[PDB]
This record gives sequence, structure tokens and C-alpha cells, in this order.
Amino acid sequence: STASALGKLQDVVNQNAQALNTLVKQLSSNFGAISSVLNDILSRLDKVE
Amino acid sequence: DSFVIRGDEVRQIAPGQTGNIADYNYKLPDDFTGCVIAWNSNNLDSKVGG
Repeated sequence: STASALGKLQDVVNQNAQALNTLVKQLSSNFGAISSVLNDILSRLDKVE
Repeated sequence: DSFVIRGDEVRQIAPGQTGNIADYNYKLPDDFTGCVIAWNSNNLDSKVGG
């Protein structure tokens, strides 16, 4: 009946999931680039730049 | 490597350049090492009749 009695394991799983999710989400960041997609910045631009 | 070029295309002679002579006539390597020297030869390489 009583839930929330298993906080440790649930916390561990949530921590792993959050770390993975934010690692995946980091792909969309720009980091000061012009875009977060390689193909478009490759196509719109030229070689030496 | 020596030749003559139209005046405006002078900056096409560089690694990773795109143009007419840069890709149809003479392409430089991207990791080229060395120097490029450009100067005008109007008084000899030009003709009033062309």
C-alpha cells in the first residue's frame, strides 16, 4: 500500500535517466556556433571558415 | 608554379577557394605550405588591341 518506501532505487534510476537525457539534449546547443546541425552549416558555408 | 591571371581573381589563389580558375584550372591543396607572389605586368602582358 504505502509507496515512496523505495526512494533510494527510484532516485538512482532517475539520476541515470536525467544524466542520459541531458547528455542527449546537449546536442541541440549552439556553443557559439551558427547552428546545432552539421549538415546545414556544411552546406550553407564554404571550406576554409 | 608560374602563370598569369585576370586581375580580380587574384584572391582565388588560396586553399579552399571557390571560383572559376580555382576549380576548373588550378586547385591548391587545403594544407598547402609555402608562399604566393602576385604582381602587375600591364606594360608587357597587355595589348591595346588585346
